Amino acid sequence: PVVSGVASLGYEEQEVLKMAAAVEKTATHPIAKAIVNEAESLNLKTPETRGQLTEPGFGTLAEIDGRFVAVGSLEWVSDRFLKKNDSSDMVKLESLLDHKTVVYVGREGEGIIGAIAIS
Repeated sequence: PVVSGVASLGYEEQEVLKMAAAVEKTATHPIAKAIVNEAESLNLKTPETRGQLTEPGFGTLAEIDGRFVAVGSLEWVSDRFLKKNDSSDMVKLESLLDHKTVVYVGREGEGIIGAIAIS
């Protein structure tokens, strides 16, 4: 179980991974470990977090530098924040992923900002 790809919209790939690994820091599940290991393997410094919410089978949320960030399934990440992504952004993101699990990444005030493909 390893990261196979990082999809983003306006963000740098590294920024999406850094945020996702910050949220996934202490999750024990092999997928979360892989996101963390990839940020580690690439020598990425993850931002600090105090506090997190984990919803088993859905995802994990934590505040990163003053904004909440959620990592998990598409619907649960999308539902976490009032800001929703344009329909064209969803097509673009899904078109890239369509070309193995996908973990989505979202941020309050922005909606979905990226996704991590796992193999």
